Amino acid sequence: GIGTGFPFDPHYVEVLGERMHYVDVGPRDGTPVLFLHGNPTSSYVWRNIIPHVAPTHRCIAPDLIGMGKSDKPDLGYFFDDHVRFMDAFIEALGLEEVVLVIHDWGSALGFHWAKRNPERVKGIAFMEFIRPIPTWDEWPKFARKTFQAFRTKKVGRKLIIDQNVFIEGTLPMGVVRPLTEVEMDHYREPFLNPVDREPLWRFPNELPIAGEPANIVALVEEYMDWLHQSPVPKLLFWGTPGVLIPPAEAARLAKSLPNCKAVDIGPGLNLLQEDNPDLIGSEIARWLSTL
Ligand SMILES: [Ca+2]
Ligand SMILES: [Ca+2]
Ligand SMILES: [Ca+2]
Ligand SMILES: [Ca+2]
Repeated sequence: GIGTGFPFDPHYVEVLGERMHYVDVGPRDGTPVLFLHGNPTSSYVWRNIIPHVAPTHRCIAPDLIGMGKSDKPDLGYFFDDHVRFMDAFIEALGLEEVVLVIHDWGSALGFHWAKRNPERVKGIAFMEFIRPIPTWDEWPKFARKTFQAFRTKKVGRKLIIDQNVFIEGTLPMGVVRPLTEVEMDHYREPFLNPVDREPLWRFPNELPIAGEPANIVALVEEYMDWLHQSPVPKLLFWGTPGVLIPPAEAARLAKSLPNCKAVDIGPGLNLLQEDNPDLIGSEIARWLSTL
C-alpha cells in the first residue's frame, strides 16, 4: 500500500573524486528542495514523499557518501567526513537557494550547512533530527542496551559490522508498521558486503550523548542556537513515541523555535517517512506554496 518501488532515474556526480548518486526530478522553475537521509537509509527513504512535492518543485535527494548507490571510499565516516562530501555535493549542483527536508543524520548535515550558509536556505522541514541527548535516560528504554553496545569497544562493531544488526534489526525497529521483503532488499543492498558497513557503525558512535563526542555536542548545540534565532521558515514533523524526538521535545521546540509549525503524524518511531509518507509529503507541498 505504501509504495516499495524506486522509480527514479539515477543521476551521478563526482564529489571530491568519488561518485555520488542522487535523485533529481521536477521542474527547475524556482527553488529546489534538497532531501537528506540519515542512518541506515538512502534516498530510498524519500521515495513516497518526493511525488507529493515534484509536481510544483524540483526535488534533489542524494545518497550520502558510503551509502545507497554512492561510492564507498576508505574513510572513518565521521560526521566531519559527511560534511566535506555534502558541502561539495551541493556546490557541484550549481544551485543557489534551497529548501531543506532533512532526517536523522541528514538533519545534522542540513542544519550545520544552513547555519554556515543562511542566505541560501528558504525553509527547513525536519523530523526525528539530531539533538543533544543529556543522559542515557533520554534514549528510549526499548533500544537502550543495544545502542549502548553499539558504542562499546569491540561489542558494537561485532553487532553492526559482522552481524549487520543495524540493517536486519535496528531499521525495522525504527518503523511502527512492518517492512516488506522488497523494502528490506532496497535497504540491505548497499551493505551486503561487511567491509562496507563502517558508516552504519560510526554514526551511532557520533550521537551526542552525555557530552560525547564533544565535537558533535558542540556543533549541534551551535546550530540549535542558530535555529532559535533565525527567522527561517520551519516545519517539524513528529510522532509517538518517536526515538530521537519525544513528543514532549517536539512540543517544546514548536513554542521556542521562531516561525515553526509542528505536525503530529500519529504513530512513529524514527523513520517517520515509512509510517505516514502521505501526511509528510502532502504537508511539505502545502507549506512550500506558502513560502
Ligand atoms: Ca575517483
Ligand atoms: Ca564508546
Ligand atoms: Ca517484515
Ligand atoms: Ca545553547
